[PDB]
Amino acid sequence: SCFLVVASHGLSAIADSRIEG
Amino acid sequence: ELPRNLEVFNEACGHVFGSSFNREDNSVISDAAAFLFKMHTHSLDGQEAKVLRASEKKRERENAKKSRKAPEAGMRVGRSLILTSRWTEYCATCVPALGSKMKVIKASGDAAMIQMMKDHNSLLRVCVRIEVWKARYVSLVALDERIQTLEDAQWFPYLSGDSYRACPGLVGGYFAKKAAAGERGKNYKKLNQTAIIPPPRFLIIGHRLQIGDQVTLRELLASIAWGLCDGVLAECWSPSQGDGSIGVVVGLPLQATGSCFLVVASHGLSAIADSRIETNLLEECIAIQKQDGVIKCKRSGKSLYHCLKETAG
Amino acid sequence: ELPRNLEVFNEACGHVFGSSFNREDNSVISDAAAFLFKMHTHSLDGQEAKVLRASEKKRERENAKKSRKAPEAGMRVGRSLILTSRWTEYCATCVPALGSKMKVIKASGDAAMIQMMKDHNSLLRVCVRIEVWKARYVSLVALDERIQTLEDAQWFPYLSGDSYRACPGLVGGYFAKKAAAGERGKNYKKLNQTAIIPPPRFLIIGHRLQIGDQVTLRELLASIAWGLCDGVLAECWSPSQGDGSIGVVVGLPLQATNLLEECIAIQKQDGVIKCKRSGKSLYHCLKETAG
DNA sequence: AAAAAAA
DNA sequence: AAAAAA
Repeated sequence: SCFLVVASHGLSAIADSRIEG
Repeated sequence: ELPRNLEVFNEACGHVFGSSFNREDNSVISDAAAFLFKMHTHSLDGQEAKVLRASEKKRERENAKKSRKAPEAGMRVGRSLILTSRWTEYCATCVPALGSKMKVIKASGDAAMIQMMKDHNSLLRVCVRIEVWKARYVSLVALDERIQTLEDAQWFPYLSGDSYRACPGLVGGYFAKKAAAGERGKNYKKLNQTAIIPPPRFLIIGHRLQIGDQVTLRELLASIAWGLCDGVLAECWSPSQGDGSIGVVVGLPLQATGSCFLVVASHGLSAIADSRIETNLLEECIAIQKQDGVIKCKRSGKSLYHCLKETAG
Repeated sequence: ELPRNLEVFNEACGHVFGSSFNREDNSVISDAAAFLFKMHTHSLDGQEAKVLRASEKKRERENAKKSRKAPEAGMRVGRSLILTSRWTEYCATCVPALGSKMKVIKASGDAAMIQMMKDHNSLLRVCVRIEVWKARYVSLVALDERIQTLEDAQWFPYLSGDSYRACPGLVGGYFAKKAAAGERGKNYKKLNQTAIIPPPRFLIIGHRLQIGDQVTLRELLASIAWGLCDGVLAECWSPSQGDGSIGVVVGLPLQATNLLEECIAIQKQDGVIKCKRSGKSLYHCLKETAG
């Protein structure tokens, strides 16, 4: 699967939602 | 009652699909729009071959298409769309000949042909908008194998060249990439990847998407975002009494387009490539405008597709 | 007792727009300046064709422009500007012939022709200055599609080649980029994105921007900066009693963890003060403070 | 989140 | 400020 979160509505992009921390 | 664009689309789909065209189903409208876009771009069998500057390998496919028999009446399109016996007449009368250009038609001075070309252009725009919305809708529950990194996701949706020509500001893909890479003129339009597109059942009626509309979660999300957008956007929805399937819209995101976070160096200051970064990302918020007022909602930090997958488990 | 620079512009605007030209509205003055600039650059309908080295498409465009009907008296240019019957005479007598070069005018020795060419050049400079101010004003609330990174933002304003040829030190864009990416010399002028251009309503009368003159926040911000400049510059403006969208200038910036502690120098009525930067561009600040 | 260009 | 001059 893909865990990307593109930047939208002023939010910053995330290369991996799991690695976030 | 309706603008020229929506009236033209309604007339075309009615003429081509008889009573089989359901006006309240998004899937049926998307299929009809796709078929009409193919018809008006001469992508169906039996239409003019695109040979102007085509390479031999492309001329092979174009000649194969031209030689192939055109669709027959009663053919099944998509799931629940059936071609009428009078679709050939509509194709012959309402589709401009291959290579037609507005300048040549204007030079001719025929008002009827000018109106026909205007209707063709408006129909192409409407069909491409419906195509983009359907691409978002499909991406909500089906990852695109092509998109593996943020750079790939930057150019969603990956639609054909005709789509980009019709709606350069809503269509991404190879041609949006090419336009961005190349020289940028005054006419250059950037890819608004999260522009608000009403559902096809609303778009053909002319009803702008707003607060209070009785819509499903998936179709609202396809309207305001796509699969890889942040999950917090789901806050723009609220299930109705008894749950069921259809809920209501409680708000719409702000800054859907035109978000720039640059600060150029001036008066002895230093440039900033991104004000936000300049630092926990999960603390970010989105301004959802509701009926009462704008509220800042903390980002979920998770994709919309994965949120939908988890809530469906 | 205004300078010839402003007198020429005022006379041209009068001759071309009659009483419809309001000298107290920035938008009207910007529209008039744009029309005069496109008239003096031979860009209106029915004017000569730029076919010295035009390519096929450009040749066709110029020939169509020549063939097209020229503007006529009463035409609406913008929102509050109406052409007068004298505009044809002004275009015939004051606009130099296409391709005219000052070398040949000086060689001929005609004093009247030299004066006409000098007035044409001065008018072009004034019109381009007003164009740059209006570009800043527009960018305060709507950024150009070409500006996505700092490299792209370095060349604001993205104006035409004639604009750059008239004001190389103020105009940016493709031709400024080309000049930077080419040879440099004494004649080379560096783009100053924050050079102080007074508002057109002040510029056309020679009034220099100074502390204590009534202005609007957007007016001052466009006069001293543009949209992507740091928001701290908004401290150069202060609303009046009841605001009403009209305030007063309180300072003019100089030089026209630690990164966000950088300060700008503001010259106030007393002396130079250091004001900490805001960290957000004026465009973003205006968007967030709109409500 | 109007119209005119137009692999 | 004068000069130059896709």
